[PDB]
Amino acid sequence: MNIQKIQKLIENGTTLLLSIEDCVGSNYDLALDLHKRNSDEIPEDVIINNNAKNYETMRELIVKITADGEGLNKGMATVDVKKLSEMVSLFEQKYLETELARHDIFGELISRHLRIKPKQRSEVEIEHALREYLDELNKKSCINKLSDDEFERINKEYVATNATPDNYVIYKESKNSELCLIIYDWKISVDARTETKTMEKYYKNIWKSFKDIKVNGKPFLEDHPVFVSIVILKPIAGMPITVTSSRVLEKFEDSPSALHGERIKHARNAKLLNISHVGQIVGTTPTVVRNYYANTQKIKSEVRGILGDDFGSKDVFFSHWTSKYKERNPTEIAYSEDIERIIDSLVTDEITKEEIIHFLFGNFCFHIETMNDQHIADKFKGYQSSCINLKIEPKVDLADLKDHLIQKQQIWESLYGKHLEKIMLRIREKKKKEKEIPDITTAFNQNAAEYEEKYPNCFTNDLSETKTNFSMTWSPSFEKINNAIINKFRESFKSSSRVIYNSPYSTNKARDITNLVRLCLTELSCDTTKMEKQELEDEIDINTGSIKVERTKKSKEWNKQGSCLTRNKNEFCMKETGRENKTIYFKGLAVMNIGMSSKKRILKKEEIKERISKGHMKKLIRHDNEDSLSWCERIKDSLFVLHNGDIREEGKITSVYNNYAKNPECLYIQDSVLKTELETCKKINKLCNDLAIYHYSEDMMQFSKGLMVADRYMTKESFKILTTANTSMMLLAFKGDGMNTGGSGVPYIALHIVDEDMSDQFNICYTKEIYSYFRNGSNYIYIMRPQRLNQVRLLSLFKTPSKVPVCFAQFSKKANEMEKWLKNKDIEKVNVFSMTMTVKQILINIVFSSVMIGTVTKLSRMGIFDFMRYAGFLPLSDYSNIKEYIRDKFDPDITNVADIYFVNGIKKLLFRMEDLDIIGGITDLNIKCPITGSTLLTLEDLYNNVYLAIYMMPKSLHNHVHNLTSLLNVPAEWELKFRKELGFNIFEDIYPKKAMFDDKDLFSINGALNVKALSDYYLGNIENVGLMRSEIENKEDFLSPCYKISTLKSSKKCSQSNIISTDEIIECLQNAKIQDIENWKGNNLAIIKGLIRTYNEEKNRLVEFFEDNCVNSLYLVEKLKEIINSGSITVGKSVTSKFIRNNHPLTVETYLKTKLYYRNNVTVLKSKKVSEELYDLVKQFHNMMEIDLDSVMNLGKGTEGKKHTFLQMLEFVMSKAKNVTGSVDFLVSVFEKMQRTKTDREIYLMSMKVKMMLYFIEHTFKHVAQSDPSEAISISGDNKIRALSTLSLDTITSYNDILNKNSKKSRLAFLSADQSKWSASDLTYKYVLAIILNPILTTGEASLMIECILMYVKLKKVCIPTDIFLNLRKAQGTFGQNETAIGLLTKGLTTNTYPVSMNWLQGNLNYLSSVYHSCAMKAYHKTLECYKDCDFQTRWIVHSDDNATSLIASGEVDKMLTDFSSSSLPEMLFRSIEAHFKSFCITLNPKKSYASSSEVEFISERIVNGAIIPLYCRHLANCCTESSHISYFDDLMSLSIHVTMLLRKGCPNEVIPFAYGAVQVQALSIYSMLPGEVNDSIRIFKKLGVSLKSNEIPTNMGGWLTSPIEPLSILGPSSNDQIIYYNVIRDFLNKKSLEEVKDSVSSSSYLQMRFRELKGKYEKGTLEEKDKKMIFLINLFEKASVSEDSDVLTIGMKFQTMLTQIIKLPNFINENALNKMSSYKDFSKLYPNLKKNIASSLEMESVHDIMIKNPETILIAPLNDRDFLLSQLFMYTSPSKRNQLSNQSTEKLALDRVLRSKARTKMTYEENMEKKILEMLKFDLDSYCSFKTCVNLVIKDVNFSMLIPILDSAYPCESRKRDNYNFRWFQTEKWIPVVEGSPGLVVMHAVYGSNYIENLGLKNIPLTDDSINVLTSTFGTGLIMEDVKSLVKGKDSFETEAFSNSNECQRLVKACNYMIAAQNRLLAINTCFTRKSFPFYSKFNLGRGFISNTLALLSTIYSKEES
RNA sequence: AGAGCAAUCA
RNA sequence: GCAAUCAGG
RNA sequence: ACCUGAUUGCUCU
Repeated sequence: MNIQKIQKLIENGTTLLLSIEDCVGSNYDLALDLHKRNSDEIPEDVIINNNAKNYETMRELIVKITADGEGLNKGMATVDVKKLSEMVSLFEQKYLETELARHDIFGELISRHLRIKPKQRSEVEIEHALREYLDELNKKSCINKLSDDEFERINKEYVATNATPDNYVIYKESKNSELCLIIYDWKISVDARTETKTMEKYYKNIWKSFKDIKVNGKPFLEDHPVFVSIVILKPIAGMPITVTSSRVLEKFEDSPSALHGERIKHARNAKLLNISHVGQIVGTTPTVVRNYYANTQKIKSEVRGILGDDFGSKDVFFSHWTSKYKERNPTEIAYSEDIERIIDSLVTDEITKEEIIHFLFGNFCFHIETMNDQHIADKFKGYQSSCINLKIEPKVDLADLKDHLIQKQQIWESLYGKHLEKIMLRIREKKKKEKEIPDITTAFNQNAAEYEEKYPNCFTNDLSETKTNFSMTWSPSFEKINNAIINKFRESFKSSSRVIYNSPYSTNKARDITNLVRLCLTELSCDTTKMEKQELEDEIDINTGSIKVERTKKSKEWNKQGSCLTRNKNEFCMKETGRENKTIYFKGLAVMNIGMSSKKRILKKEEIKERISKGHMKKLIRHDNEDSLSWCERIKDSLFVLHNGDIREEGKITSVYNNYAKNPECLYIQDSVLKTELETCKKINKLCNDLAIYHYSEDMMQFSKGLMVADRYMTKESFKILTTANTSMMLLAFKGDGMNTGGSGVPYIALHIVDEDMSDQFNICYTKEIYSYFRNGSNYIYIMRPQRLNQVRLLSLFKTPSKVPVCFAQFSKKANEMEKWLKNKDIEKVNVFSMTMTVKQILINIVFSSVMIGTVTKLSRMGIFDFMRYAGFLPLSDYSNIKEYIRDKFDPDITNVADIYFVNGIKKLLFRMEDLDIIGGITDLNIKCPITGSTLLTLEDLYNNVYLAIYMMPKSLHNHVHNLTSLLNVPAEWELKFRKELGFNIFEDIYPKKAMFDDKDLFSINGALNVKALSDYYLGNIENVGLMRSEIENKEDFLSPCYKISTLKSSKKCSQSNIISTDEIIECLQNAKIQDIENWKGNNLAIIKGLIRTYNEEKNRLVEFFEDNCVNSLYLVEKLKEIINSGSITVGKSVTSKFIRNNHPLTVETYLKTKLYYRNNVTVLKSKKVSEELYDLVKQFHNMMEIDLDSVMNLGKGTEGKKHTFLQMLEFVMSKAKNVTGSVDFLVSVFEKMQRTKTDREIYLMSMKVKMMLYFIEHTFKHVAQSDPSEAISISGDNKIRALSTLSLDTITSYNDILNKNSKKSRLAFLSADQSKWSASDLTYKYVLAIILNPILTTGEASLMIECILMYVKLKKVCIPTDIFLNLRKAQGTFGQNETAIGLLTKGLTTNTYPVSMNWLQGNLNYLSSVYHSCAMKAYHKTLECYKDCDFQTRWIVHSDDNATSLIASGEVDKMLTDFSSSSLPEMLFRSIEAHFKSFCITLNPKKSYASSSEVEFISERIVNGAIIPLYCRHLANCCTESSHISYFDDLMSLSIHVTMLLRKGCPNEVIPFAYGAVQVQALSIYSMLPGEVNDSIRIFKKLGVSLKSNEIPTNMGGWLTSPIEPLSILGPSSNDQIIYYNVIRDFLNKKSLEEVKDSVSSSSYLQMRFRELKGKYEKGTLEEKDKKMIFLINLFEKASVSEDSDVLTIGMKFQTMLTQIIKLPNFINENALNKMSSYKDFSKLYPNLKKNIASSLEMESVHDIMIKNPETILIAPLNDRDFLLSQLFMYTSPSKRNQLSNQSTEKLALDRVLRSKARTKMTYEENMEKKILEMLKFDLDSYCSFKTCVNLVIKDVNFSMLIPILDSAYPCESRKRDNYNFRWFQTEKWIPVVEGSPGLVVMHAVYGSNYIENLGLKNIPLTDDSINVLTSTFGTGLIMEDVKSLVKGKDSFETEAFSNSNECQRLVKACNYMIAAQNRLLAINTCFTRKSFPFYSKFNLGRGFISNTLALLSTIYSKEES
């Protein structure tokens, strides 16, 4: 309903009553006129009487509404609005009855004068028309007479359609003529769009009904005529009437029936009507009928004006509009005139300007059959005014437009031959320009020569000049058995100077380092005799997260033991040592380069410029260095000898990996079916144990963890001594750089006690990094180089125990000879001394690969492994990159050796492939790249190894300044290339259309081809335009409030522009008081320092700044002089990005504003939050410029309160953006994406206005993508990718096998394509050209769409970030005085922003670009099918930047390859796609795109002949590298999702226990320390004596991943909790299986009996240990709600789990980001500074009173604006609500968490866990409701209760189940019993991507909701008084939550929801009126406790079948 | 010495 | 790595 | 002003 409509019907009552009285008079005059000539009864009499009674009905209705609405306009509250709405409804259905009656009156009037008069009928339908025509054909004798046998199968094959005609007639010309029928319709309208719509609807459903129906092998319509005749009279002037009649025969667009002239000409020569106007009609008075018809339209204007169009002929779907810019049109009413130059660019000689305009602005008549009404009127008015604005005479009517455009598509169709000869010409031109490289070695040499030209003298033969070999990390094996290692090293270093300084391969720094270590070991370090113990570190809880060891001087006592001053039992400083010792120590620090002498820094910075600039300091090696190859082979052999020297047998990593792989049969339920493969996994585990893979990576973790924690509050004159769990490893971790800045890091010295047995091999191993070594006793002491790691690199070293052992497992499975030797030999006989040379060499290479992949830390490995990502394109047909990719995109950045092994392995594979289900390796005999590994079993193994070594790498290893400068060099170069190519100037604006976008090469489209292709694509894709618009505005939340959209609500970054105003700078300088130099703090001091620094740098800029922004500039200049001459200020020199780091942001903003004034305005973007900025925009819309507490609460009560729409917010954005503000809205910030690559990609922060506009841009094409079957960006998760590529390859292979039966010739090809620069090289004005062709839109939001893209492209400029901008300005000021493309787009780096023009911002346009890529391939299809010689069929799969295009050819194949200048069909496919895309401004990359005959690579996971190469290695890498870092249970949950996906995508026999181990090590090592140390959970449970055994501890309680692999494959990552809960229910309720358990539970008063038995056992004291498990886990389930941190109101949360997170550590929340957040500013403003960090008690009391008064803002997602913006204010109330904001992300949070785990978080982690478990061991009363809902949740799971019996009773093998054994057991017994117990399939082998079958979130989401309601009620009542157990009769909500928390509130409301099923419709009024607490916190959740669902598991496609 | 190759962190 | 003070050059 | 030594504080403005 609409109150605006209810008011608009009131004031029109006078004219409505006059029109109704005139209607009554005209109807009575018509009745008298008919009755005086026909005294008998007529068919018009009944409808005339119905018209009369409905007319007096609406007369009484409008009288009553006019009487009632007198008080509504004065605002009286006693107006019956619902009664007025009901009367409006009665008015409207009475008017609908009169409209139908008037149509029937027209039909009965015209039906007398027909040449074929139809019989009078009331209800008519095409169905009965067709049945009666068929039986009349069967009965009557005619030429086209049907037979009796032919009668039945027409109706059998017939498909019914739903439409409502007006009449139908069957007519005979003569006795021996043909029987035919004519469909009659009677519609009345002024413009012929009704005629066109009705006639095309009738044509289309008759054609769809009779398309497949054939008579005697002929079409049905050829012999049997069906006629459609539609008659319209125009109700203006002299009442002209016309008939449009046509015969349906074929498709309408290919029929002669398309033209209106042929309709009226076919109406002629048969004389259907004898009538030109109704005054000719016999028996009717002309003036009476004309007055009555105009009289009806003079209420048809009014009723349709007020009530809109609620006609509903076929439910119409009520296409709404977008009103404010609705009246405007894309040309001459937008901000700039651009469509005219678009048209002038589009016009050619063959196709003219007026034709281009007509087609472009009127291609809606082609989709005219299924639009709603008045959309036609809006779009045609827009077309008419667009033609008027473009100075072309518009076509007057839709009929003439249709005849025009039919002739125009006839001339349009002869363009694809021109495009075909164009692409043939371009193919033959590109054939003669490419250069054939002779050999792969010469391609490598050419790439090396080009790299040497780019970087001079980089390659060197001096192998000693390279970087470090075995990373910055060494863990040698050791032989002896915390401080003991340290005194061992002290007794080692007390010996004399027999040290031997080492040459790098074949030295004052070495002497200096050896002296420093011998000083720090002899005269500095002492032992652990002191008993003060370690100091525990707390937080500060002001900025919660900053852990402090406190400045209270009890921590900084520094101690003593003689002369050492140790803290924390390992750190010691120097303060009272000798002066010679201090000089030696400082020379050690100078060689270490910790602490820069500024003299040396300035001297080096001047010297490098003087040395280099008169003629990049990279030192390189070549790819063909056989000396390096021999050195690396020695490196390998020495590493294998070194790794076997460990004798340790117990450890920490050894414990978890031995638990998960020593006996992995406990991960199954059928252990006895596979024996040798479990033995193979045990053999791999034993090889890792004996080779100390687990032990070595344990020292890797201890290394990294102690090295991170080794940066603390110490100064430069101290050092920590670090020890791992090794018996002889030690680091000297000195004073660092960061821990919070991401700088260089912590320098250290490594020392080792490798003995004489491994001394020489160790010297071959670490020769590049050994500085000195000397002999002590029977041992050798080795000292390594000074070494640094960044914090991300230390995290990379911390992920080593998840990285290295799974590398060994997967690589040793994929090594053929190693795997078959492991099957040959036995587990008790596998040893290091028992291989042959080949298998031993395989083991050396595989340990090298495991170590060298788990310890990547340099970008060279990124480079070679990206090269190997695109080095697998060789073995399939036309690759075109076996030489070209190596020549162009291979990066030779080999900065050391140990990557020359990878280069040699790939070069050996390259040379073997050059020497010449798909199995590669038995006949190719190729070589694996990382693990050499000959006799390759399957190409799947090679891609799994290579892609795992790619994806298992860390993310952000890039240096920030270099990465950002390269990532800003990319778009500046790619825009300057266009600007210098098409000849525009830097200073001048875009000049958008220069008409050089007409089929040229670099930046151009074809134009006319594009518009024809887009019209064809919309014709072939957009069906049911009205329904598509309806689901667009429904599903994409367009009419929903803007915060309801996840893309606009989710906490991302937007980077709005935010600078301080120059006026504020002026008065901040003016009110400065020089007498208050010591009183300035914060903002004024910041502005003063910025002005001082800018005066120190550039005086004239401030001179002109104050001249142009102030009148008395001399006062400001002399004030600047007085404030520099004061001497109380702290000036600064050039301190680069640290000047950004250690200062207020206000200083650098005023410094940049006063530095960058060149007659312009400069702005700096600050990265704000998306939700906070949307809150700001809601404030700006609703006119709260400043927040008022009463103004928000005074308006917005309930769902009837004030709201907004996304469209209204969008037009408010354009209203605020069209003003002249310098256009700071379209400013994009470039940031570094963490792309796991050497060549980095980038992420973008576009402003919130741009995000809203671009969300509209993108998501109005989301449903266009959804209706496209050949497109894969509208994907249902990641499953639709593989599924729809599977449909492509399966359908194409079936098509080829069909075409190979009885044909002359047929051929097949495929292309996997990656476009070169999908964003930078693409034209964007094709989007402007293509939005106008949308039939979904109308002019009024389409003009908004064009103006969006136009402003977004013309006024777009990217902005340099401030730190790298000032680095570039530093380079300008002191080194360069010249610059690259950034310094040419910018006027010599005097602006912080540079313009990019049509590089559309990558990743933000994902649906539009993919939709238009699919349109381009449809253009390719209709271009290539214009080949008259041959016939081609294609099926394409499209992603943003990615493509998979297939092709099938038949005909004169060899001749067509001769015309296409290709050796084969894949070659012609590659070249034709390249030329065709190059005509679409789509640059196909010739390197990373290969055309095959059997392989498809769409985005990944190549499928061959319909068999997907599984590629589980991406999940295997995601299981070890990426974790969430939020909690331990959260990390285990997130990694178990990837474990389940890994199992579902297929994994071999030996790698999944290692994957279980890897996710366990990642979660435990990060959060809750893995056993053998403190903060363990198994140790804490054993200490507290809980009855649970070690392998069923719940994961939220700190337990391990204990789920079996079958439920972890079928159920999901909650299967561990469900399995342990099912086990304890089966244990307590003493039964045997799940069916018996649920049968015992299904009878009531049984759980009551067991709970009373448990109560009696607890009373007596006879608590047996089975029941102790029961009390503990139901207390865990029942008190998992509150726990710690339940203040989060997370609805729609992840992890599909049962329990909660229990304990979550507080994230670091600085005050700087809080005070930067504007919503926190508004919070601190509306509630003052007493709540910013006794009156604060009353402040929070008021905030909780208005919590409890409106808890809808905090319970569920916001409804109105009184539920959202004040929710954003309330989001900072109390701690653990502020702990959900962090700009920390993944990389720097793990160091915070490992620092938090062993700290006081005041208690600590183990104290909190101990007190929590001690509280859960109690029997808090009335837990029966919790026990009942827990047992109900376990029992009700249908998928679990179907999986468990068929897993317990699964037959093992045979009978077409498990006839194979090669890794198909986790195919068959994982899914085939489950996927035949759940809806059936015919599959045996496949790959699996499942649904959301286990949607177990129906309990944990109300667990979170009941937690937040319980805890906000707890804050409220604990604030309102202390000692709350039962209240003192407060208000009703307080009494109800008292009832709630007197018992277990969560479990009582779960029981309450278990009986009741009320479920009110959530109107925010009635739900509050029924009852407050229990239904408002149960049924507001949009659901209740209900059942789960099971599906068919979605088996995508069949893998290769073995039987 | 180390991280990187935009002349940058120490 | 920074911040300021106190000295020396 | 610019560099070394002695003090305490920041260890994510």
